[PDB]
This record gives sequence, C-alpha cells and structure tokens, in this order.
Amino acid sequence: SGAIYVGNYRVVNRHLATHNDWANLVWEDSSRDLLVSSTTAQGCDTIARCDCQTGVYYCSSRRKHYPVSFSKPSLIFVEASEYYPARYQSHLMLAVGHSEPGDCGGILRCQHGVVGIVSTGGNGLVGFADVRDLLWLDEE
Ligand SMILES: N#CCc1cccc(NC(=O)N2CCC[C@H](C(N)=O)C2)c1
Ligand SMILES: [Zn+2]
Repeated sequence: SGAIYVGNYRVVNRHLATHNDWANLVWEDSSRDLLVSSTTAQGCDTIARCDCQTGVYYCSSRRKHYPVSFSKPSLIFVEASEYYPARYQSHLMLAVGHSEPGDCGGILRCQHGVVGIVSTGGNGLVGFADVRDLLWLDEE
C-alpha cells in the first residue's frame, strides 16, 4: 500500500483505490495502473520534473529503502494477476530489486522529488508507474 500526497491530490495504484477515492475522483488510467483523488488537507510530497534513471524506493516487505537504477518509462508486458489480465502497461519503469504484491504504493524518489510508485514485481524485478509527465499535479 501507499500513496503520493501532493497539493490537494492523492495518487494511488488504481488497483488499490478505495470507495472514497472513486467517490472523489480526479483522473484514472487503467493502462498506467494510476488513480488520483482529491483531498481536504494539503500534502507535503513534491513531484520530480527530470529524466533521472537512478533513485531510491521504499520496499514494505523489507522495511527498507533501496537505491536502484531504472529504465525509462515504456510500454511493458506484465503477467496476469488477481487485478489485471496479462497485458501491456504504459509509462512503466523497471529495476532490479525486491517486490511482493503488497509493496505496490511505495515511493520511488530522486534528487528532484517523487518519481513514481511501485506497481509491478516478481523474480528480483520491481516496476514503477511514472508520474513525472503529469504536470497538472503541481497546480489547481
Ligand atoms: N513472480 C512473481 C510474483 C509477484 C511478485 C511481486 C509482485 C507481483 N505482482 C505484480 O506485478 N502485479 C500484481 C498487482 C497488479 C500489477 C499491475 N500493475 O498490473 C501486477 C507478482
Ligand atoms: Zn530527478
């Protein structure tokens, strides 16, 4: 589990969105595994606006933050799970690192701010849903 809290937005994995998220919906995209809902309180996270390929992510199944090198956001085939059939996920970045299903939502960050959240995993790989292109998270 986990979310990004930027401005009056809450960014979560679409597959982990709650009823309150769907009832306060701003934007959702199943191909990216992302959903954004509105919040009453202002958050403290800031979004990175860069092309870094190195950063640090939080792994809840280890209670640890790990430094990683990650690929650029791309269209990647992801195996079937309880939440989606086997399909292509867009804006996904891969790295070598530990991930279990419940690690989804952990933040990946670079020197500029939050880069994305854990969205995929298995066999020593971890995948992150990028948010750096969502410029509207910084306003309104
Ligand atoms: N190998 C292995 C098992 C394993 C370990 C660790 C994680 C996973 N699960 C996943 O990657 N996802 C399940 C939630 C939905 C995700 C999505 N964005 O489509 C895909 C699977
Ligand atoms: Zn950066």
